[PDB]
Amino acid sequence: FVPESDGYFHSAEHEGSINAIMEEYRSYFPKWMCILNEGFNILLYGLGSKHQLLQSFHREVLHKQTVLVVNGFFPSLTIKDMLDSITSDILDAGISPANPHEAVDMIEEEFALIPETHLFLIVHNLDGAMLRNVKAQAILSRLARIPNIHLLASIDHINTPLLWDQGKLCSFNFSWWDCTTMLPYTNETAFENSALSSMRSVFSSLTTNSRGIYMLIVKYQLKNKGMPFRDLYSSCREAFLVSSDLALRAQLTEFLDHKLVKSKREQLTIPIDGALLQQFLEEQE
Amino acid sequence: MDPTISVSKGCFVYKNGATRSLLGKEVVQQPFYEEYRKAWNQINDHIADLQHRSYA
Amino acid sequence: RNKYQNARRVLNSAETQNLPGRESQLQELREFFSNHLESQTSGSLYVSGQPGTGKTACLSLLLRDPDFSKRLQRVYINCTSIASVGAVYKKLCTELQLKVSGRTERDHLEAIQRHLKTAKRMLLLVLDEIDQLCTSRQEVLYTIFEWPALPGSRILLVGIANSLDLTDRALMRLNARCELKPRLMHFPPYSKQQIVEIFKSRLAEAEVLDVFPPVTLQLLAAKVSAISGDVRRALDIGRRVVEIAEQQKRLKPVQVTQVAAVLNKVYFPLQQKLMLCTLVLMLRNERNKDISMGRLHEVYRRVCAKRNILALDQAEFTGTVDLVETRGILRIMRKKEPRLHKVLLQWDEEEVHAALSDKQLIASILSDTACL
Amino acid sequence: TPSQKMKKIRAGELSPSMQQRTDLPAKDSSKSELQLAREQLHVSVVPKSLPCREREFENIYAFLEGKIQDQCGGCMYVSGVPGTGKTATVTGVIRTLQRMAKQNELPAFEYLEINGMRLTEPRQAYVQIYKQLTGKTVSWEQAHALLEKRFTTPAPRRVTTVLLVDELDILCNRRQDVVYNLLDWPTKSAAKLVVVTIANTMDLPERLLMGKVTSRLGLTRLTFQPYSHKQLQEIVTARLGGSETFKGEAVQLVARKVAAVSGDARRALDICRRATEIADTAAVKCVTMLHVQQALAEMIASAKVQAIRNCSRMEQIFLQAIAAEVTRTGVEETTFMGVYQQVETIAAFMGVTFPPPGRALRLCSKLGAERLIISEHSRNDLFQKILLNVSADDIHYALRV
DNA sequence: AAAAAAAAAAAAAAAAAAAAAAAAAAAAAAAAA
DNA sequence: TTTTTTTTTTTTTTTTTTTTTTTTTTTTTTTTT
Ligand SMILES: Nc1ncnc2c1ncn2[C@@H]1O[C@H](COP(=O)(O)OP(=O)(O)OP(=O)(O)O)[C@@H](O)[C@H]1O
Ligand SMILES: Nc1ncnc2c1ncn2[C@@H]1O[C@H](COP(=O)(O)OP(=O)(O)OP(=O)(O)O)[C@@H](O)[C@H]1O
Ligand SMILES: [Mg+2]
Ligand SMILES: [Mg+2]
Repeated sequence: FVPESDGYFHSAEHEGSINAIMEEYRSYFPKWMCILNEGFNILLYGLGSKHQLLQSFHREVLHKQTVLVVNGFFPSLTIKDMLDSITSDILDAGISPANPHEAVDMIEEEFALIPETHLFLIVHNLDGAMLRNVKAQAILSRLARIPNIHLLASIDHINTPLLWDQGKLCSFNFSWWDCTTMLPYTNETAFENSALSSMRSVFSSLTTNSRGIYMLIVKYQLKNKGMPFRDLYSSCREAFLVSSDLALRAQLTEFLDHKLVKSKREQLTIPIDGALLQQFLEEQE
Repeated sequence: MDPTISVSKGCFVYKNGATRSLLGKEVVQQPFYEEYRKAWNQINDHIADLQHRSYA
Repeated sequence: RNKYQNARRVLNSAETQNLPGRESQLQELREFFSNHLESQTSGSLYVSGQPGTGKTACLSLLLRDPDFSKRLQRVYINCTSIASVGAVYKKLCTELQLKVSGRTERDHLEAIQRHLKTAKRMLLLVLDEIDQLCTSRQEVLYTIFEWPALPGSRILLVGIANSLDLTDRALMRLNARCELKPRLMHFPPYSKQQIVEIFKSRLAEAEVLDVFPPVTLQLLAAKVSAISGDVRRALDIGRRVVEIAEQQKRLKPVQVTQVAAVLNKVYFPLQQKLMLCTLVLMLRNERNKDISMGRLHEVYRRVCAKRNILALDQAEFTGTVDLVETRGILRIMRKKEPRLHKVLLQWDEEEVHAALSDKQLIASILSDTACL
Repeated sequence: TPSQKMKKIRAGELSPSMQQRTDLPAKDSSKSELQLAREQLHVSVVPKSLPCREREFENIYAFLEGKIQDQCGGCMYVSGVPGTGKTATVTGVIRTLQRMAKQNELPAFEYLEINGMRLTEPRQAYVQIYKQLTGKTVSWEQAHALLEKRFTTPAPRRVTTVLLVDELDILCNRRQDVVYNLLDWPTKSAAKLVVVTIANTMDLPERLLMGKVTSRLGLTRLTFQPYSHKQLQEIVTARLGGSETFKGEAVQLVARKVAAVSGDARRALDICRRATEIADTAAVKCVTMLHVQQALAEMIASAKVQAIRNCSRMEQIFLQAIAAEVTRTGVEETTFMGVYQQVETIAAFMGVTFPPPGRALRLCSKLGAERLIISEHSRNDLFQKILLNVSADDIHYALRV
């Protein structure tokens, strides 16, 4: 691949094809066991989702082994979870220490005492949302250096070796494999890291006084095409909509709770264009 | 979907007899594995001996 | 003894057996529990509403209903009475008489997960005030709301809360799968006629209906449904009416004037006057609302110099500003030094001028622009 | 072993008594009239019938008598600035109801009290309530579980329990679980709990309490307004009684100068005691108005003129230079370098020499320790920021006149 | 291209969560009889 | 062999440190002139 630098300076048959692709990639599994036996690690870097390929490798080959499957695309994953998992559930040694490199030192000292006890770990999306810092990659490369622990991992981002220096890349004794399936990213992109109807459904649950307050806000916003706090308080006090100022601050905090009006510095700007506010103002009549 | 696509956890332990030589016997007793083991151990011991004689 | 005390007894703002305002909601929950008992499928449910709308009353009524006592096993958990967010599992084992190896939360979690797979009876798990289980990562709430997706589990769980969009803000990832999405149910706040029917039911419960004419019930219910709409405020004002009528008259029915005075009730030192007058003057004659304590005290000293009043020093002025902040008129942003505290007025100037009731003084302060 | 002592302390078996005097205390026959007026004017000697708080007494007594006789339980919130007789009125209502319960004119009740400022954590509230039913000191989880079993499970014959919560805003935290548990237990039918909560801020339930907690707190409120000068005069005149150790205008002067500042009753009762101790030294049997003016000058102090008058020469030159630099550049926060330039100007005008900057930092540290100015650490010399904590007219009054 | 608002980001204070330490309690080993 | 004492390990409770939330202030970007 050669990217041209000047652009920076000027700035059916598909299913059977994927089935044949997956059978071709399932042919590579005894070669992967022979490669993992000699001390290398497996890294896959194709285009499509390599989740199902690694899961079928775990089911069809590593069925009786100690396998820690780590979902790197999980947005609430931490290194504390993986290290607590290795020290507690596999090795029965309780909670790992709060220093994670000390926990990896403990894991090396404990796996030195048990030869012919191999921990496999399968990390879908090694460049995941909580493994893109340098410390987590240092911990994973220190884990991959142990002769008992073997590693399979997926790579999806385009800037992945920007955080692997040559020490991490010699610890990660990788065998790079082009496992390019064409499967879409359903399981990887579903999580938390990746309207006027909502405004009407929130306005359905309002009471009468809050309805009058938001009516005053939208009427002033559409008359003058944000609004101040003092004129709003005088408008709510002239219509007997409120008892004090702090009840207006409570109702405006309730409005900001539901993302209906936006406070600024107190400026009150409704973050939806004027035309849909005009349709909403004509909706009540 | 899958058993390992849980919304709560991120890690899944499949411990089978873990406490506090990956291949079978049918591949190791093949002669190319023994020959590769002997040749690689010879080359690695020679490279280690050369590095020792360099660093001593 | 008399009838005002009997109304004061029977309004009571406490747990009741008959729920006249909640008749479609109880039937909807009954249809939910019946459709998940007869099909023997699991399900999540999230009820939400304003504080005082009758959610806990509906679910506490259905958890004593004998038609569901035989088919399913009911467990109620209030999430404010738990010592920690990760401790709820232990409490659930305590609510299920489970036998755990114990002494770690993961053991209680695996005991619950072993119980939910081979249970002899369907479980109904109600978690009240579930917003206390929200944390940074929310491992506990996502573990609890995933037990419908457990293999072979028959747990069905209800979560009661206040915000309408808790499962859309703090439980977004459950929207990734259509199975794990909790069915929403909003309890609307009470209207006027529902509060009138609640009052008439509670007054006919002890035959004290003669004490309240219908017009005070309609006026009070219209006011409560206009402001807040919850029945706790309705029963509180309906009890304060009879507890002012009993102390005032000591059989005369409660007229519209007394409930009007109660609804207008529900819905000064000299140096504090000179502090508030100086703050009103400095907010009028300057567009900068960043007023410190020393900058306010330096103008206050000139103001009391012009009135021939011995002004306080800084040490007593700070306590004066705090004693006015206790009324809610001000707000003090605290800093490292007491000279640098920031006084922010939170009342309108008409409200300050009305609360002082000293027009001949504040008319003289605002005419004294030269001491600024 | 002292572990038996701690085992009996946590179980409440040995009472926490205190050491006693080797001398018997004095008799009331050997005291003078001024000593008796000084003993009656102590703030700790609370009277049986409080003046000026009769309507609040009627309000709290009507609420508590109704909640006890109806056997229901509920909640009240009284509030007001400190010194306005909140806790004294509430505990007087409790003592009157206990006197009526000892004479079979009322159903019996158990009265518990906690203070939010005598706890280190709000969760320790659970340790204190359970220490007032049984007397055992347990962990807060076990105490909360036992209180929950007591108030949720119905058991005849349960008696009404009146729970007083002083300083409610110290029990409020980010989660608000202690205050929600204390305001949710009366809402259950099996608990005969009446919670009366006392605090200072009037808008506390809407300011920092959540919607369910202010929903359970209720609308039956009471506000203890500050005392006017007639009310402070009536308080102090009722404290003195039938004596003539105070003048009729001295009490009025204390009342007018205290009711204009805070409205506190502790302030008037302490200023009158200081006036009594001043009159005891001047060998007069009465407390005239001059002793009251001397006590009002001493207790309502303003000693930032005498501090600048008692500074040294270079410190007063430094105080002139900070004000001159504030006048020159306009801004209030001035660095040390411009202040030292103005120091050189003022010292060359006065004809005296000044210390080097290393000792001018010592003068600045001395003035900043006394809080006449606000200064930083002296590690960043010549660039540390100086605020003038005293007003600029106070220096020009203290040094000219 | 500058003046002025405005949203994003950093600093800092404050409260909670987690780790660590210390004490209480229960189980085990060794002496008393 | 059975009972009582002293050691050891586990579990609970309290303290301290680290992280997280929340408020404030700055600060670089965007709109208007
Ligand atoms: N439909 C009704 N009819 C009569 N009384 C009712 C009704 N709904 C609620 N109540 C009264 O309101 C109280 C129960 O309110 P509930 O606790 O259900 O509100 P909530 O929404 O749970 O409040 P929060 O959200 O603050 O917990 C009981 O005292 C009950 O007597
Ligand atoms: N009306 C009164 N008559 C006589 N003495 C009074 C009166 N009001 C207050 N005092 C005296 O002033 C003191 C006020 O103490 P109290 O505990 O009542 O104040 P408080 O309002 O509870 O203060 P805080 O809010 O700070 O706790 C009491 O010790 C009492 O002796
Ligand atoms: Mg409830
Ligand atoms: Mg008090």
